[PDB]
Amino acid sequence: ETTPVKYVPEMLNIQNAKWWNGRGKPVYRSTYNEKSWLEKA
RNA sequence: UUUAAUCAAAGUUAUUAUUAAAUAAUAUUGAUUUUGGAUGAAUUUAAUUUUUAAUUAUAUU
Repeated sequence: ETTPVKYVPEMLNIQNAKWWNGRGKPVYRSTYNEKSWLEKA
């Protein structure tokens, strides 16, 4: 394995929302993002 | 008994029900019976990305 995985299929903003297609978060995202992205905005 | 043959359909019916849908801010380890069963790895889902987290303006770039 030169590179483990190049061009990961997440780079396309695949909408994997738990209420939309049934898949939860991708494993790379943390399961508990304490504060949403609005509170950091 | 004779019908020469034909020609019409208009306007009322029993005996029993309380379910759906939206709304309400006070629950929560998966809905459909008794694990493993050797006493052990079966029943493990974790990682800084608009995520069951959902954003009071018409300007500038």
